[PDB]
Amino acid sequence: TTDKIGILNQDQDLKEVRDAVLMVREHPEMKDKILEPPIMTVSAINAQFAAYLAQCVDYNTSKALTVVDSDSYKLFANPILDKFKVNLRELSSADTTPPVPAETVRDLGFEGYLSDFITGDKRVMKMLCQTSKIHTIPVSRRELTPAQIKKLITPRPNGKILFKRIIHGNRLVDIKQSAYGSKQVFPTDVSIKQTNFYQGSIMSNEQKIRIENEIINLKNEYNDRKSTLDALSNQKSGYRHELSELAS
Amino acid sequence: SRSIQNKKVELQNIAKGNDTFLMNFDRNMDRLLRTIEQRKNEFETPAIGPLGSLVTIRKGFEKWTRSIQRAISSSLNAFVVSNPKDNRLFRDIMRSCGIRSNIPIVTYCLSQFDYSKGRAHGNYPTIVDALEFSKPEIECLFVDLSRIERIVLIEDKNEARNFLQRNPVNVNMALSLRDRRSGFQLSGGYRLDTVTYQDKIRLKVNSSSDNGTQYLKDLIEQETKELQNIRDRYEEKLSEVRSRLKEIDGRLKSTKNEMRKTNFRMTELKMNVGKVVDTGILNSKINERK
Repeated sequence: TTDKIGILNQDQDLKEVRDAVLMVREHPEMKDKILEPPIMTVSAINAQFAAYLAQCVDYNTSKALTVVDSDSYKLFANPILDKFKVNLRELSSADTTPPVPAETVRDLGFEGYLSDFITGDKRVMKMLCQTSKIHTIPVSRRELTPAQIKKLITPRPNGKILFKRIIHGNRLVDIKQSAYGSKQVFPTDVSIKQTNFYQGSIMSNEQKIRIENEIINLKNEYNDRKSTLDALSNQKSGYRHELSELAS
Repeated sequence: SRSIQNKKVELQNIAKGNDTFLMNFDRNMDRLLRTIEQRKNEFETPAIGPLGSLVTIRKGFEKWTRSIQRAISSSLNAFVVSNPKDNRLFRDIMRSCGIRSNIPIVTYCLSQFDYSKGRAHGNYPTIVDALEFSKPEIECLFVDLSRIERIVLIEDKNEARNFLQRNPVNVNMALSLRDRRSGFQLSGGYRLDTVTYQDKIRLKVNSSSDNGTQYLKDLIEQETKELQNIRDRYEEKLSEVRSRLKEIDGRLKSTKNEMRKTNFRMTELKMNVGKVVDTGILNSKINERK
């Protein structure tokens, strides 16, 4: 079960989502466009990319079942709507064209955008592109400072609004305008923390269920010893038998 | 049990002393905020507070209030910055004695607009009035991005619902939670979204009394009733399977009696195997007759 299991057991509602996926899988039914949580298919190279992707989309949005085409929205989760508590995500249209396809106007060579290090299901890829806009999110692994954010905070010729959301290291900067203020951008900085969701690693390697495995194999050894005791009891039974035939 | 044990006597165990939200966010700022507030207010414009005290529960009415409390706690800390070098220096200063917390930084200016015209006015009080705030513009500068007064807040199944199914014209949203413990946000035509709150005693919500779980009485009594009926049906099923076990043990006793009777009968068998036979006179007499 390389499939993510233990990570999904950390939440009771997410366990209900697990059960929903379970009796979705058990009954083949008619699966026109199958649905799978993005937390499942998304693989991150490191925990840093996992934190990046867990912050790019919402935590509640992360525990949602994607729908690539709005035409079929309720046609999938008809019966299990009331059986257990679930969540879904709606998609209409987005752009998958990445910025900097060529030499363009810069010669820095400072890494790329959020769309480079993501691999997974087509529906999940489209969902994260629609919800997080990985193309417009640039990530540079070296030499990134809010000073560059403020040198770009001046309206770029691409648009007066600079960006919508930037993530870098342990920081997330959101670009916003004052509708009733001075029409001046007021970027908002939020500290982020490492998240094990969206991670390529198989559950949490640090502690996992390893101690439970150790106690399980200890009980297995004890059961084997009890089986040896039962075998010796059977040998004694056969000895009582041959005693019975001697008496006969 | 775990549904309630996290707050069984902890809400009662406050040592009869005020438990400020400064350390309720986490253990370690209460020893450093008194000394770091001046540092925050020094650089750039004076730093706005973390809004923990500015927005608080009023009159202890949190059943309807928690839905908007979660939304405002999604972005609650608002610190003002204007220089990236000053922002990094502020980050270094904040890492003074250890934070272990995520503090949003908000430099959004005050907004000037009227927010009563948008709502519909009804007998049920507006949810925001349940909260207490110092300056309306402080919350309004977040209201503009996502309006929170417009939405209709009701329970799961009641009247004045399905507005999103009805679609909004001259209105925006009518989302609401469904349950007090965990209320999925109302969405007509869209999948509902759950919201999870946090429970803490930051104000003198025990001013009248400090008795053990007055508000939690209904939840714990309902949980005990559920445990009662669950264990009663489980006792019934274990009793019936144990009665079946008693019946099968009784028929085991019957089979053992039958096999022991067979043992007596084979003992009789070789008793009658070892007996004298007196057919010699019969055979000799038959030969004589022949």
